Amino acid sequence: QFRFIELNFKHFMGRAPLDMAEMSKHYEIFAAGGYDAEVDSYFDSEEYLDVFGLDTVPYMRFRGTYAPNSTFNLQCRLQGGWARSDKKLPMMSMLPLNNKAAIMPHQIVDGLPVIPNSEHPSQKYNVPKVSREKLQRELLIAQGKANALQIELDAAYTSLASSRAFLAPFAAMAADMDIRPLYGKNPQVFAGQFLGVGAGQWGKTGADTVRGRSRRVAADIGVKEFQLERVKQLVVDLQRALALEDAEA
Amino acid sequence: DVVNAAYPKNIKNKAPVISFDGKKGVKLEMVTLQTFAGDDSEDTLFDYSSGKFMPQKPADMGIAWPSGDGRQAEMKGGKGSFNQPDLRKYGPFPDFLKRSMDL
Amino acid sequence: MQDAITSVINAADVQGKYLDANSVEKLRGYFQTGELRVRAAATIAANAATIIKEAVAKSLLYSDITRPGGNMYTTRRYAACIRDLDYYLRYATYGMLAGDPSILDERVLNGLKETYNSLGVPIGATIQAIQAMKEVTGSLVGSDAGKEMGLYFDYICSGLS
Amino acid sequence: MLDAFSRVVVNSDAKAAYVGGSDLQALKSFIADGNKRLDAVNSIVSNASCMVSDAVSGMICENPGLISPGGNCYTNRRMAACLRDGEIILRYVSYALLAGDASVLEDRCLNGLKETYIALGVPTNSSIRAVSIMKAQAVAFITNTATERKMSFAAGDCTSLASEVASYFDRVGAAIS
Amino acid sequence: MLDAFSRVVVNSDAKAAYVGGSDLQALKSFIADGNKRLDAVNSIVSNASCMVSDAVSGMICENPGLISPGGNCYTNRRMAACLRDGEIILRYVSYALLAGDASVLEDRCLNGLKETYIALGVPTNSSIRAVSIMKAQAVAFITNTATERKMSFAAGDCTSLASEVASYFDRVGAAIS
Amino acid sequence: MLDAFSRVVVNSDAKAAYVGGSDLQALKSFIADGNKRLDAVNSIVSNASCMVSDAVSGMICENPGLISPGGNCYTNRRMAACLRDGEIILRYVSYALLAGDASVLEDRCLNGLKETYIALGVPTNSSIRAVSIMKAQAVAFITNTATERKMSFAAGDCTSLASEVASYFDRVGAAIS
Amino acid sequence: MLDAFSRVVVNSDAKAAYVGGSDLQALKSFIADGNKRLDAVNSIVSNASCMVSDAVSGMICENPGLISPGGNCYTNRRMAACLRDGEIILRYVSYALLAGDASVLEDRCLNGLKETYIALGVPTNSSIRAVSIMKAQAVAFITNTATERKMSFAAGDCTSLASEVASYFDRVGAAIS
Amino acid sequence: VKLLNESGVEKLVEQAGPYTVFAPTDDAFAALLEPHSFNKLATLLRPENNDALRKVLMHHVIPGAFTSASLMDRAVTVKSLAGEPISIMGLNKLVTAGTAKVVRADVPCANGCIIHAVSSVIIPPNYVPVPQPTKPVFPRSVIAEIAKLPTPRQALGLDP
Ligand SMILES: *C(=C)C1=C(C)[C@@H](Cc2[nH]c(/C=C3N=C(/C=C4\NC(=O)[C@H](C)[C@H]4CC)C(C)=C\3CCC(=O)O)c(CCC(=O)O)c2C)NC1=O
Ligand SMILES: *C(=C)C1=C(C)[C@@H](Cc2[nH]c(/C=C3N=C(/C=C4\NC(=O)[C@H](C)[C@H]4CC)C(C)=C\3CCC(=O)O)c(CCC(=O)O)c2C)NC1=O
Ligand SMILES: *C(=C)C1=C(C)[C@@H](Cc2[nH]c(/C=C3N=C(/C=C4\NC(=O)[C@H](C)[C@H]4CC)C(C)=C\3CCC(=O)O)c(CCC(=O)O)c2C)NC1=O
Ligand SMILES: *[C@@H](C)[C@H]1/C(=C/C2=NC(=C\c3[nH]c(C[C@H]4NC(=O)C(C=C)=C4C)c(C)c3CCC(=O)O)/C(CCC(=O)O)=C2C)NC(=O)[C@@H]1C
Ligand SMILES: *[C@H](C)[C@H]1/C(=C/C2=NC(=C\c3[nH]c(C[C@H]4NC(=O)C(C=C)=C4C)c(C)c3CCC(=O)O)/C(CCC(=O)O)=C2C)NC(=O)[C@@H]1C
Ligand SMILES: *[C@H](C)[C@H]1/C(=C/C2=NC(=C\c3[nH]c(C[C@H]4NC(=O)C(C=C)=C4C)c(C)c3CCC(=O)O)/C(CCC(=O)O)=C2C)NC(=O)[C@@H]1C
Ligand SMILES: *[C@H](C)[C@H]1/C(=C/C2=NC(=C\c3[nH]c(C[C@H]4NC(=O)C(C=C)=C4C)c(C)c3CCC(=O)O)/C(CCC(=O)O)=C2C)NC(=O)[C@@H]1C
Ligand SMILES: *[C@H](C)[C@H]1/C(=C/C2=NC(=C\c3[nH]c(C[C@H]4NC(=O)C(C=C)=C4C)c(C)c3CCC(=O)O)/C(CCC(=O)O)=C2C)NC(=O)[C@@H]1C
Ligand SMILES: *[C@H](C)[C@H]1/C(=C/C2=NC(=C\c3[nH]c(C[C@H]4NC(=O)C(C=C)=C4C)c(C)c3CCC(=O)O)/C(CCC(=O)O)=C2C)NC(=O)[C@@H]1C
Ligand SMILES: C=CC1=C(C)[C@@H](Cc2[nH]c(/C=C3N=C(/C=C4\NC(=O)[C@H](C)[C@H]4CC)C(C)=C\3CCC(=O)O)c(CCC(=O)O)c2C)NC1=O
Ligand SMILES: C=CC1=C(C)[C@@H](Cc2[nH]c(/C=C3N=C(/C=C4\NC(=O)[C@H](C)[C@H]4CC)C(C)=C\3CCC(=O)O)c(CCC(=O)O)c2C)NC1=O
Ligand SMILES: C=CC1=C(C)[C@@H](Cc2[nH]c(/C=C3N=C(/C=C4\NC(=O)[C@H](C)[C@H]4CC)C(C)=C\3CCC(=O)O)c(CCC(=O)O)c2C)NC1=O
Ligand SMILES: CCC1=C(C)/C(=C/C2=NC(=C\c3[nH]c(/C=C4\NC(=O)[C@H](C)[C@H]4CC)c(C)c3CCC(=O)O)/C(CCC(=O)O)=C2C)NC1=O
Repeated sequence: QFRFIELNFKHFMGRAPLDMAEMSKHYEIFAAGGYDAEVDSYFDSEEYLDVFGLDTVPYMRFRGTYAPNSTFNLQCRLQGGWARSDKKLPMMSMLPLNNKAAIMPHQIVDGLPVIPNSEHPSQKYNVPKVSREKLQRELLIAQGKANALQIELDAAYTSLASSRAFLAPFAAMAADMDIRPLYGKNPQVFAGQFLGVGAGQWGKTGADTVRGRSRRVAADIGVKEFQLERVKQLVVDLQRALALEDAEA
Repeated sequence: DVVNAAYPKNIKNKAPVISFDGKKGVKLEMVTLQTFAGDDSEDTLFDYSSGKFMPQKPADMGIAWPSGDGRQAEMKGGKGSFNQPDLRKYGPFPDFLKRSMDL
Repeated sequence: MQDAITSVINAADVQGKYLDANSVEKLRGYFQTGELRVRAAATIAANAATIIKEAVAKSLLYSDITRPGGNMYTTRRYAACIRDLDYYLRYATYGMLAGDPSILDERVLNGLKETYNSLGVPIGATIQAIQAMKEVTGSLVGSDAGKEMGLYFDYICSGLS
Repeated sequence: MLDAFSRVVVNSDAKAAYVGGSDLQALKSFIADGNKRLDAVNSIVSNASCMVSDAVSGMICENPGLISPGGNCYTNRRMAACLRDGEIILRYVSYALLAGDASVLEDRCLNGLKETYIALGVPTNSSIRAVSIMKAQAVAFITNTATERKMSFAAGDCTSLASEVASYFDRVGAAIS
Repeated sequence: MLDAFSRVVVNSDAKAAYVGGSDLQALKSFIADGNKRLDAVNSIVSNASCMVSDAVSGMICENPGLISPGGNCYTNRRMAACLRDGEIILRYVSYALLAGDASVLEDRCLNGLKETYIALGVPTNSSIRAVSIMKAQAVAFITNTATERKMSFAAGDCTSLASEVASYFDRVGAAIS
Repeated sequence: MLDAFSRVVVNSDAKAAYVGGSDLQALKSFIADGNKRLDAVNSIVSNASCMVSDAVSGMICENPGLISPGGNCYTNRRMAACLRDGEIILRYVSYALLAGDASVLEDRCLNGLKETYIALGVPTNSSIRAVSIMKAQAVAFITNTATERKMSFAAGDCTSLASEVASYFDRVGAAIS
Repeated sequence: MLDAFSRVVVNSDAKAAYVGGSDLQALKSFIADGNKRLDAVNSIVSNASCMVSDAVSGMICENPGLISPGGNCYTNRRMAACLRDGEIILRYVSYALLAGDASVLEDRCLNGLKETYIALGVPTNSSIRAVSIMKAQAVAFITNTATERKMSFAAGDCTSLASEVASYFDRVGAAIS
Repeated sequence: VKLLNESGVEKLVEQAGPYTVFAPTDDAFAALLEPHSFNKLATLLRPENNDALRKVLMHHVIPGAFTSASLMDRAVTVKSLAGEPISIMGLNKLVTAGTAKVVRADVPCANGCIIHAVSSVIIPPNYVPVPQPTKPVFPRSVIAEIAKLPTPRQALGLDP
């Protein structure tokens, strides 16, 4: 019965339960009139006809705004993977909706549709078939390599905060000076190359052409933090195989 | 070697954990009960490295310098025709660090 | 101080051998890349000041060695850096032409890490200054030429470590 | 959701007690300063479009890797969904400033937000220093000390409303940490 | 009602299988000397962690070369794997003591073990040394003749079940020989 | 003690934030249970001044010939040295519990210990009793099942940390047997 | 025993010289700050009975095995002796801060105290922790930054006398280590 | 040497200045499991607290070359390269550095530097241990705090 109320939000509305209050309403609609009263609660709703209307087949909805945030993680847990059926799966949503069991981040990646470009493309198929003891060792290290990389990214943020306080007596002291250039602003003066910028000198980004003590420690942050992001997914697909090391076990 | 098909993927499942909770029924569970693990292997499945990397230095060739003239350590393939051998030996020396054949 | 074609005239020769097919096989491999190395050393000579200006602004300014108390504070100390980084970009150019890193440890690496510890120069920031300098050098000379010039930068970074 | 008066009822419901006379002394001083609370959320909602563009584009000033290729604020679908998310956080902070209690922020916005951002590939450290620019913007708009826009208020002291909306913003950064 | 155990054990389904009240007296009438036998497995599994950490260590206390560098109870993953294997045989003896048959202990836990321990290089004489300690404990816990502990039981005799738990432990040592 | 985890360096002029070439992967993955481990070493070393006096007097009251004249703990030089060897063993177990491997135990403490005691005439059959009391003492603290002292903790499980520290105490006792 | 005057006597006796004008400036500056030193001892003596109960009980709440049976603060004779040697050590430090040289601290207080505490079986780890709570009080009383008792002193500086009494308690803690 | 290499302090004692290191043998580090000293030092085992680890290791470096023969019944203090004073006291051939109780007398080093082996780890004087990582807690309600603030009519005794 607990699995039957789960799928009716997915098969008919195309989402999860928003919270435990909306899910416990539908056990009272079943308690009043049974199956066909509970089934007609979705098709006779204003949320149905404002989205699907009378003409569209229902689908799993990926909108943007999600008035509980925890219902986004639950709909990716419920509808996850293109080749996955609902036959003989266990019940998934009572313990996320009561904040008992957190949804693991690899179970949301199975629910999301696949983009072409990631920053860190996944090793979902590129993990080798090693044992449970080496794979657990493989996953723990990925979390371990997020912990020392986090506390040297925090040391980079304290150096950015120290670099701005170093120059803040002069950054505000030059903010009420009259700095008039010789060219570049009005078009009646010959500026040459600096009508805009000339011939390839804009850069790959635009912020790399700006010099300064706080721009130079910021590029240290982006090389220290992109690495952290890529390692976060390495503990995701180490964990996810763990789900299939255990779920099939 | 994995000869363990006789121990299948229901391996360390540990059926007989039994909790009586009074005078009432046994209450048999199925808990796997993992160890104080650690699974010690080297060279795991991914890189786990940030750029912060220049650790590589060559091997010590003795007193010469590294990568130092070990044309004694390097291969080579020919000898010549009129080479004739030596009487005294004074056996194998080191790398004669300074001054390579092109001093 | 040996180049490629002069390291094979030690190995084919310190044991007293001749130049067989294997010794000439590597020599032909060096002559094939002879055209690539000169153009690599060409542009590096042109953009010597620009490369060093790009490396320091991309890596070691940004971190309180540049500020007071840091290892690079005074103008004499700052000026010693770009003088110091010029040798790494220059001697790496020599290794890229000679095709053999023997000149680096002969004239750069020996007594180098033992000297920075005396002065108290941070070896950690130095390697970053060379890694960033290696990154911009791959911009100019291209990919494979950057692979060649980059192969001697980390040789300096390895031994200097 | 709860507000400031539903919060004191569920404390009194825990002991099955009536809301008496001594705890009505503090509720009457909440409603006496209720005109400063409406005068404070009006200084945030009036400035709310420039608050999430000073903050998201100030997050890029401290991280150029977001606008590098592959980055999180790189393409136009990804910058639009970050400027969307920065004003959802400003919307639920202003709800809890209006309601007097942070219960609508903790379960409708901040619950499950961290592991949402792991799964999409969002850098959570860049969100913490994005919502901390909006924290410093809000406490400059409450206390009328922004440098480019001054508003016209009556005379007095709104420092307790400034550190109540500051504590709603370091409750966000404790959830995505 | 014995199949619902077996369903949990052999059929790998339902996990707890926790016998209620009216299902209990049908089991006690079905199992001969059931009030002694349900005290017999209660005297084992309430002292389960105390019996393992003797029996793994008492193997090392008589054979000290296993924790030498080069021995098999060196390298802490291998020392913990010996303690899990000592815990598994202690459990699966007690299900054979509960169900009254060595059939479920043989196929699930014991078939192929002799080929397993010679495939990993496990010294198979010391495993008989380890289970002889667990053979010596379980006759002492059932008869309430344990040294530092004594249990409060209903009075009587349990020597017939103590011989029955002697006939389960040597079947392990007859298999891994 | 301070080698038992791996911290991270973030400032300049370090030589390890840039050129160090390695985060310690086997020690970056031991803070992944590290709050549970640091509470477990905090159970022992906040009771180690009571653990060594209970264990040494445990073997005196179980074998009264050691405080006999002619016994090995009669003189005040010998009674002070027997209390010193129990604390030093209990610290190096608490190294190996903290570091997670028994390499530091078998290098500084256990290497050349059986040859020491048979050269000094120290009885080895009584000395392993004093370690095995501390084996039974340390599992009561980590599982928090000690009788006359409990400690406040966070809610959870600490098996296979009491079972880890039982794997070091017999490793002491078999190296001196 | 010696003091701050007779220390530079026996240093000038070693060079066989007279106490000339280059060494009287070490003494005439010492007497010019003589009123500061007498105001520095009076912060200790006026709180001498409550500092020893502040420090021995702080050793107990950090190391609770001393009050367990088998400990070393268990009985009333053992507790009152531990309140005795907290203040006997404080008696000689207050002499050595008054005299200006640690000769009285290293010939009466520390005159074989490490040989005493071994032969008494006193845990030396807990006594280094006591002594040092009295060090952390004395640098708060001399600098008048104790959190709960302020004494009225004329303004100025006592960082020299605070660092002098911090070197007398470390000397005690170096020798009973 | 391993803590120096990780913590970045090892660059400092690479320098040519005449130092007097009081490097503790690892039995001293192994002796850090005192119920007392584990309170104030265990928190450094966390991987983010490299900050205090430099400040506790830098207390062992003394500017100058103080050999034990130079401490013939002399008590002289000095501050470290950490920044806080330490009292080296040599009397009765028992040279002390705070709570050191030096084991091995001296080791001659490269730049005229000396190395003494100590029995324990010297903690700096005004060093407070870093607190454990905690939970950022936020006020459950807003009306439990307006009720927690005394009004002006309360401060004058006009009300209870
Ligand atoms: C790079 C080019 C770049 C930055 C760096 C970053 C600068 C920055 N600014 C703040 C603070 C504010 N932004 C504010 C917003 C506005 N000011 C206005 O008056 C209008 C209404 C509005 C814009 C539409 C405000 C009010 C502040 C507060 C300061 C003040 O008192 O004026 C920060 C926050 C500091 C922190 O991290 O805590 C930063 C870094 N913006 C860039 O574009
Ligand atoms: C003499 C005949 C004799 C003793 C002396 C005494 C020593 C002893 N104690 C145990 C078992 C434990 N000892 C423990 C230690 C302590 N308990 C405390 O509360 C304080 C902190 C500390 C002593 C200062 C603990 C926790 C145990 C475990 C049992 C329990 O929970 O109490 C033994 C071993 C006995 C065994 O393993 O069965 C010995 C020898 N006992 C004596 O008989
Ligand atoms: C137990 C867990 C525990 C304690 C008991 C307590 C003991 C303690 N106190 C300090 C610091 C000081 N102790 C002082 C002593 C006293 N205060 C007084 O004014 C009188 C003389 C006496 C009490 C009768 C003083 C003056 C200080 C300095 C600060 C101040 O202004 O009070 C310590 C050392 C610091 C520390 O490690 O906490 C200890 C152990 N603290 C406990 O944790
Ligand atoms: C702190 C945030 C400010 C500040 C606040 C004050 N506002 C005061 C009075 C006030 N504000 C409003 C308008 C407000 N009420 C509404 O109904 C709406 C929108 C529909 C808004 C924006 C009113 C009506 C009042 C007057 C109430 C009254 O005087 O009775 C005020 C005066 C004292 C008080 O009301 O308690 C203060 C201090 N002023 C500041 O200086 C900072 C910047
Ligand atoms: C053998 C190991 C023991 C022993 C066993 C006996 N127990 C007897 C009666 C009895 N046993 C239990 C516990 C057991 N029965 C249950 O139903 C459950 C679970 C719900 C358990 C754990 C109970 C409750 C009783 C009844 C006691 C009473 O009436 O108060 C018993 C008597 C004969 C019999 O009933 O079979 C024996 C011999 N006694 C021993 O002497 C050894 C050490
Ligand atoms: C311990 C007292 C022994 C000893 C034990 C070791 N066993 C190791 C691995 C292992 N053992 C089993 C059989 C056991 N596990 C089960 O799940 C069940 C039944 C339910 C039983 C009886 C298995 C399946 C395995 C794992 C084999 C595999 O994964 O392929 C082991 C580890 C070997 C290693 O990692 O090098 C040890 C050390 N060895 C001893 O020295 C004493 C005598
Ligand atoms: C007490 C539970 C024992 C016992 C202890 C005695 N040990 C004696 C001397 C001794 N013990 C050790 C080993 C200890 N020192 C270490 O440094 C380490 C590990 C790092 C350990 C485990 C050594 C090296 C020595 C000799 C030097 C010394 O005196 O410390 C001893 C004195 C013997 C004598 O002087 O006649 C005793 C009494 N002996 C016992 O009977 C119980 C079982
Ligand atoms: C308390 C903070 C300690 C601790 C102290 C105990 N001391 C015991 C006896 C005792 N204490 C001293 C120290 C003291 N007396 C002096 O004359 C001097 C300086 C010259 C000092 C520092 C001495 C010498 C003695 C032996 C005296 C005697 O008992 O005749 C004692 C009781 C032992 C007993 O009654 O036999 C205790 C408990 N013990 C602790 O646990 C903390 C660390
Ligand atoms: C095992 C013997 C205990 C037990 C352990 C748990 N501790 C848990 C969390 C926890 N413990 C500490 C203190 C510890 N961490 C440190 O960094 C230091 C010293 C500097 C110490 C002593 C902290 C700070 C935390 C985190 C608090 C929190 O976030 O809740 C814990 C839960 C987390 C986990 O399992 O990983 C457990 C189970 N608890 C027990 O019941 C047994 C007896
Ligand atoms: C209830 C509250 C609530 C929220 C807080 C947001 C949370 C949120 N953000 C995104 C989605 C996203 N969020 C970001 C955000 C960022 N990348 C960055 O550079 C910054 C650090 C950061 C914010 C400025 C991006 C870039 C996406 C789109 C992912 C992509 O297509 O690349 C999604 C997935 C939406 C979808 O695609 O359907 C959700 C649920 N939504 C909510 O309903
Ligand atoms: C949970 C609490 C609990 C215990 C601690 C043990 C205690 C215990 N140990 C043994 C019995 C034993 N116990 C051990 C274990 C050890 N002996 C040694 O040599 C070392 C001191 C130690 C390993 C460290 C051994 C080796 C035997 C004897 C087994 C044999 O007959 O060979 C017996 C059986 C005696 C009898 O049945 O009458 C008992 C009750 N049992 C328990 O129920
Ligand atoms: C018979 C007993 C006896 C004493 C108790 C002292 C009493 C005493 N203290 C000071 C005087 C002083 N005492 C201090 C000391 C301090 N002030 C501070 O702010 C610090 C907290 C603390 C440092 C330890 C200072 C700074 C002076 C004044 C300067 C000086 O005398 O050198 C003076 C000189 C000024 C005066 O006349 O009051 C005297 C007599 N001398 C004695 O003969
Ligand atoms: C105490 C002696 C001393 C000096 C002088 C010093 C200068 C110094 N000037 C710098 C940058 C800079 N300096 C300027 C300066 C100027 N632009 C102009 O148009 C003007 C002509 C001129 C100032 C009057 C600029 C624009 C930068 C940043 C350059 C860049 O970002 O590429 C930097 C790099 C960033 C930093 O760490 O601050 C240093 C170290 N350091 C020292 O230790």
